[PDB]
Amino acid sequence: DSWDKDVYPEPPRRTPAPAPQTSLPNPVTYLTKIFDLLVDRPVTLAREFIEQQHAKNRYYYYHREFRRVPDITECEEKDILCMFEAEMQWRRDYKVDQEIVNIIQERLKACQQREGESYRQNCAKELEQFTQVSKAFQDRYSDLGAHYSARKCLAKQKQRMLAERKAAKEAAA
Amino acid sequence: NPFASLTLTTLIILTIPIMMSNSNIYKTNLYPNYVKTTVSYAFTLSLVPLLMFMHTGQEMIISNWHWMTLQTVELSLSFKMDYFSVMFIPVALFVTWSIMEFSMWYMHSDPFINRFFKYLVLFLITMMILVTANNLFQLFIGWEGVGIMSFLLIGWWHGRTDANTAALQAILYNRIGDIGFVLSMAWFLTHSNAWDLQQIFMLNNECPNMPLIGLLLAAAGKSAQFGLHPWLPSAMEGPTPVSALLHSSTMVVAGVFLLIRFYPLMETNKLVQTMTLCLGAITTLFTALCAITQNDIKKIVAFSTSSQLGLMMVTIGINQPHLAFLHICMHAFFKAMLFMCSGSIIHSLNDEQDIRKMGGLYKAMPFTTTALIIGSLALTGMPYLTGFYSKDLIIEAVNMSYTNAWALLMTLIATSLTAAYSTRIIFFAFLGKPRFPPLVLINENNPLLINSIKRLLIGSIFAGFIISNNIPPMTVPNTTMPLYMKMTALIVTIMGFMLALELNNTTYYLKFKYPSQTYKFSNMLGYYPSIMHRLPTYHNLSMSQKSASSLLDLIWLETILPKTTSFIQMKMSIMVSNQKGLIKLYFLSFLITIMISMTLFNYHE
Amino acid sequence: IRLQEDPDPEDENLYEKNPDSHGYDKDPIVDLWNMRVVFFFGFSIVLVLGSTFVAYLPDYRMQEWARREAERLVKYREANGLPLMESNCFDPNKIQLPE
Amino acid sequence: AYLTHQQKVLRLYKRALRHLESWCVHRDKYRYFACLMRARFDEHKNEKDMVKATQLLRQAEEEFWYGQHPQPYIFPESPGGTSYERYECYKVPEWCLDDWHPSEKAMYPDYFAKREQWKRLRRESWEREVKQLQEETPPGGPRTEALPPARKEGDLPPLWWHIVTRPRERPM
Amino acid sequence: LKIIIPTTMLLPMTWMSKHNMIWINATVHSLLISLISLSLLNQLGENSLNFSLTFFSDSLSAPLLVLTTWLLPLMLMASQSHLSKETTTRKKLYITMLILLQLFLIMTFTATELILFYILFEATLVPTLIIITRWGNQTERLNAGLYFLFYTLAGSLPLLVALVYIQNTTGSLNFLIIHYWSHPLSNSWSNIFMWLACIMAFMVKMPLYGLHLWLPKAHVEAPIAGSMVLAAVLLKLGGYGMMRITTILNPLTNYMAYPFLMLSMWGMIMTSSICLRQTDLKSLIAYSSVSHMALVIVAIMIQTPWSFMGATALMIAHGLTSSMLFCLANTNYERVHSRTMILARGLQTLLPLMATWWLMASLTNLALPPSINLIGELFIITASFSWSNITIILMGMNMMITALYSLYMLITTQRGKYTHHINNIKASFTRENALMALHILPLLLLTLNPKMILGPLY
Amino acid sequence: IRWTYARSANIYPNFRPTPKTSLLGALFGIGPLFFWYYVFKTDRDKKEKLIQEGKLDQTFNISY
Amino acid sequence: MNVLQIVRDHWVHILVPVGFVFGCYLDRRSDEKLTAFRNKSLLFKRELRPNEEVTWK
Ligand SMILES: CCCCCCCCCCCCCCCCCC(=O)OC[C@H](COP(=O)(O)OCCN)OC(=O)CCCCCCCCCCCCCCCCC
Repeated sequence: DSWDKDVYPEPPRRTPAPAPQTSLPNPVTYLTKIFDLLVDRPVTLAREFIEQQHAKNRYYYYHREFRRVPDITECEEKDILCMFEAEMQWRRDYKVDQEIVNIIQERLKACQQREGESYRQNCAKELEQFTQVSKAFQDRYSDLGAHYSARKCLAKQKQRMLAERKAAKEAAA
Repeated sequence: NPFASLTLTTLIILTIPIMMSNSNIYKTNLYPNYVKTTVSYAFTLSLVPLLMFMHTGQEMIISNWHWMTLQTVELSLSFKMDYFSVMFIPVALFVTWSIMEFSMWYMHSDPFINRFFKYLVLFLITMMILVTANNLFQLFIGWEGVGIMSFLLIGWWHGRTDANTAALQAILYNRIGDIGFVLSMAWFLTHSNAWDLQQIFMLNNECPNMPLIGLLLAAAGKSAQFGLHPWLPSAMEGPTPVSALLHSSTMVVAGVFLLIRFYPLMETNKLVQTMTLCLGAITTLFTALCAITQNDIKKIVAFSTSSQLGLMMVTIGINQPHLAFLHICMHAFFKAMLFMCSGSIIHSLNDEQDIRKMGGLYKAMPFTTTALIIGSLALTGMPYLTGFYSKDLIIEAVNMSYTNAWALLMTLIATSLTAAYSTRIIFFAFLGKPRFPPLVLINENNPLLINSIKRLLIGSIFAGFIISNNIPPMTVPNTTMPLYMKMTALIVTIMGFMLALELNNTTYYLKFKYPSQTYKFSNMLGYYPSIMHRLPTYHNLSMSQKSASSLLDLIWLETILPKTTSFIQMKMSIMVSNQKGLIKLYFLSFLITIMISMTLFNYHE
Repeated sequence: IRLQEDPDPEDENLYEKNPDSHGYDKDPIVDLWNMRVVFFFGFSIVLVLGSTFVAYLPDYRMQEWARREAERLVKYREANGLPLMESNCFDPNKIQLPE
Repeated sequence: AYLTHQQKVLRLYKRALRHLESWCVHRDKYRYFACLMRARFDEHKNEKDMVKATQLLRQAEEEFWYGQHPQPYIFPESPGGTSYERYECYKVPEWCLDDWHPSEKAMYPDYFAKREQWKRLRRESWEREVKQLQEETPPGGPRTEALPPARKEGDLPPLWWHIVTRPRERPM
Repeated sequence: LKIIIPTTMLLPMTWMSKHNMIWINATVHSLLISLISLSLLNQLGENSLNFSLTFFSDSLSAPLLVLTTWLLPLMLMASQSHLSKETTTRKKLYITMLILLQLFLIMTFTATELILFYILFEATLVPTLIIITRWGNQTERLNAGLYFLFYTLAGSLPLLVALVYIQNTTGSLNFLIIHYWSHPLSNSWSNIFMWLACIMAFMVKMPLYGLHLWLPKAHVEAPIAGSMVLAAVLLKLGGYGMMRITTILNPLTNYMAYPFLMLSMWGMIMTSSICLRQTDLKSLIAYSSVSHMALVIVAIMIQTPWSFMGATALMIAHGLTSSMLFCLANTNYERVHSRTMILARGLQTLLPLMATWWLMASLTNLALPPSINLIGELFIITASFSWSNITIILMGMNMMITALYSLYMLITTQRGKYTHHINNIKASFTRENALMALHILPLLLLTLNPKMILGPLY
Repeated sequence: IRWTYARSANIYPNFRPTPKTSLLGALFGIGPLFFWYYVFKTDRDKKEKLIQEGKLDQTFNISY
Repeated sequence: MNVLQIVRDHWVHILVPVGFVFGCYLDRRSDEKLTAFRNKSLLFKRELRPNEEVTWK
């Protein structure tokens, strides 16, 4: 369809066959058929009129690709020139990572309702994906404050590396 | 597929009368009838989602329009189609449509009848997006729109200052409740990192101490439980249809509706349930206790509403969410009748609303007589009626469970009192002798009343079955129990009928009545409104002037920094300018300046 | 006399000259024009056309840009099995580890 | 100005049996204890001694405060009733009428024409009634809030406009 | 840059125009300049909109300028109640001060230099005391000017010494340069006073509990035009400053914030409680402004992403409503010629539409959802709760009082029974009703898509 | 008018810095401010103490 | 209607609209002085098309 069913995956849907054992007429069958043959058709004709009109002329848009630039790490100290570009990429990555956790949340949002009463089991993998996404996001941009920056994120990144390397060194012995 | 479109229309088609009202095209007269048809057509539209539900059971989420892409947070307009939502809608539309019929009967001389009907619809929208709200922000949208409209609605006649006093009191108690609501939002956004209800359930907060008590406090606000109870009985000050619709069947139960909507998360914490049993218990005892000896025709039934609310949230207390929702539909059915019936006899009895001057209306107004008796019998739990299928099933459930010790005895004792004031209201208002003023203007032959009462009347008689059987089994059925407490749901109401009847008959026995101390306790609403509305309000607001305004801002804060420095320059600027003008004193000073410069401090050295 | 002073003039309510006054000035025709001009140059353009000016604003902080080049980035990772977002934003091999 | 010994018992009786009605509820019960209230009231009619009479006031009121209904009964139209100042939402003062637009007063021409005549009566009788007032005020203003009546013919009773043009109790 | 020249260009506009066209000509061009200003929320992503060497804009400034450029028409028709009897030259000079005021606020928000910001920041004072003292109504308006200006300079002047000190140390104070060339603030005792000097200047133009005596002493006695502009944008000048100056005051901010945010926290309950016991109607909005303004003091102090968004959202929303309640103050005050709350009562039975504006004003100030007041206040609560869990019991208890005094003014003035002896209130002109409409509609119809209002961190 | 002056402006002209006003001013002034200082600082250091070795759980606490 | 009068009355509203067009000119006049990195940013190094000559102005 319009989206992709791998980044917005949808589990296959199973719907049982209508098997009314009772003899009295099923009302719900009646409401859908009048609904379909009185409202669903006219809006479809309006839509198909729209689609053919939208197919009369075809203007397009495209994707804005940004090539990779050196980050604030290899950026020279006090060098404003490459600092601006380095900061620009860091914040653009922040927007990208912000959407990544949004995608997982939306995947997590759809999973729970779709699984309904059995939401504890067929969404455990979704919960695991959200857990590591959230955990790694806290290792990434988090707690820097209102005036977050690439340097501040690099500062936190260095802080983790010094702590984890020192802890691994003493624990290994 | 149809489910998404039909339920959404039930919300959209409910708002056109508001926009047409703003267009001013309505030439009065037709507008109240126009409003009724929209609500009635909204009800009929709201059926076909419900009949869909029992057929299969599909429940959807209709998040449609994105509002905030707030970093990881994804605020969007989200409505959750679920059993609580899609079933409460026709019940809510049924009661509000029938009373919309009733409003024209009562208020026919009101010059602002169009504004009244517009207010009724605007509340309906604010409640509609509350019951079907998937994200917590939409819940607050409903939570606050409903409270604001109460202030407008029961403060309809600005007029008497007591109406505004009830308006200020009602909003203030509601204001206390949502403090926990904001606390829950902060906890959920910080810890659970979401505001939509279903995500919070997914993330499985197995120890949600702070969010749950805040939610419990929020329910304590709108449901008028202890601490925040007296706003319900005082809310009768507005028009009876307001009191018959807002805080008898719809608004006050919305507070209970919060906890049930959070039930998948609530039951994880055992501790949070102990105050729910605690709160609901004492509320049932207290509210019923006041209703026993009250006199205002609406005070008795308004206390019965709060007593009912304490009863139903006790159920969700002991792991009975769906049974609480079962009570949400039955209670909205017959309690509206009891308030609407009282509103009918008020209008006929030259707007008199004290049972001491009712009586003898059993034969004068038979239609209202039949409605109240069977309405009260449902309220007392007449077996195989609307009330019994919920109330007595609840009593059969709560007494047989792991719960607090005495906490099962209010719902036992309060049920006895629940039947007790039902007999008193029947005995004083309808039975007995006609103590009303000599000039009789009573009349109930208007078809608008007869159809309005009759619409829920077959509901209050036949609904109980038509919700009990069709809904899927969602609670464990109580099958094996002792005989005594299985029948005690029916026995307890019997002495509630019996002892109250004898006590009511004591008024017939010709002998003076001594004012009992316990009777004095019940007449003043158990002393809570007298004290809590006098001492805490006076002390805090007296501090607002003696200590806050006068002492600090007007005196202390303005004398420490600004006026001190103003006086410091003022205190000795005098002789800075005040000089005698003698050349002797000026030049003698020049001497000292010379010596201090080169000898004493010695800038050279 | 204490002080020669004009008495405080009364509030000349704008309706008494012209009952169709607009509370904008004394002159009637300017009052009519004052209502027309502020209502038109206000409510009409800045309130309605101003609304769709910023309601239909192009992509604000490239929000659509961020969403649509997020599915491609996430799709790359789990296909090869490595996590859909690392725990280290800047690359860790080239960063100089002090001592 | 004065609640003398006469009215105090008269007011005391009024609040006494009204509370009793709030107590007995039933008419037959109320009537028995009402006549007892009446009979016990005048059993000591001949009490020339005022000190005992004032004493008899003391056992009238303190147990009335004990014996008053904790939920006292009040009719809707009287202080504390359910309908006190209920219709103030509709009572708009008469002076708002002249502000009506020419279209609004052409809406009801006869009333406005009669209203103008009513305004006339106030205008050329005000100076007469204030002058009538002044010549009949005691020195140092009035010693009682009661207003004097119309002394001679023609002139309206002094200070009459608002008490006459008061909005109706049931305006709508 | 395209906003400033037409804004200056209105200076010859009003000063030359015909005797009766000065207000018509000024009203339209103030309405037309909202066009070019409305193209300032038109914004790129995280990078700020820098269109000149000396002028720049971002998602924090963008809501501010469109507020001020929109605001001036509001004070224009607001002043058309009591300036009619004045002479032409005085009438023309009133527009001169308002237009001169626009030229300043429109330029402080665009300033890309700390000193240039500060020069124009305190430059806005000179147009003000002309408004408050020359065109004021009561007697103590003279004391109003001294209280307002001396409070401002006593904090602003040490900031000037601080700014030049930063100029000498790091080299420049361009808002971008300090951001990119950031340096952590050491815990040295000298840095404490430099931090205090940098913040105190914006605190005084941010009514803090104790540094707020000029709030009731300026707004109440100021003219109607000066009242809203001083309460809607002028209080926000510090708000823009603190959001910018905090970029160079870390990590000293977190440890030093306790004396300040807490004083705002406790006073914001106190100041709201002041409104519960008041006798002057205009004092309600002044004190209510203090409590609402002090709310964002906490938000900026936490320096939390959510707090900054909530601060900006409440900043504009409070300015719009606080101005509105000042218009409703004016209409009632003009009709009754008094500022006493309890004098004019039962006004709804006489002015039903004016009651609706009173209803919407007090209810928006009540900050219900989804109004911008609520979303700004809610974001502050969540940020404050993350900082500390006890914060809810305090700032929540403000919302307790916030609903009270908001309805208290509505009940005692509009609701109830009218006082009989007032025979002055006429039907409301189309001016004030349109003035109220031009205040209420932008707030409501901004609620559908408020992401222009959250700020740069959005 | 007399009531307005008495409750708005006259308080300082007839104010006297008697000892009682000082205790009332101090108790209702810096009193609660320092009381909340004890409460807020204690939690802040307690919370900071707990996180610095990781007892407090922030598995999903990202929206700070 | 006496064009000279109608201009003596309504010519006032000229120098605010031209003030707007005055501003955008010096807005545009300020840009070309500020340009010193036309197509020099590493993130946008689009090759200069033969037909065109300037990346942006
Ligand atoms: C682009 C150039 C703009 C400037 C030149 C063009 C101006 C006119 C623009 C079109 C106006 C259409 C409506 C015209 C109505 C004219 C009514 C009239 O003549 O009113 C005159 C009158 C003042 O008195 P007097 O002139 O003596 O006439 C009456 C004598 N008994 O009564 C009055 O009220 C005087 C008029 C009041 C003000 C009317 C509006 C003037 C401004 C209009 C343009 C505003 C926008 C400009 C920028 C547009 C592009 C962005």
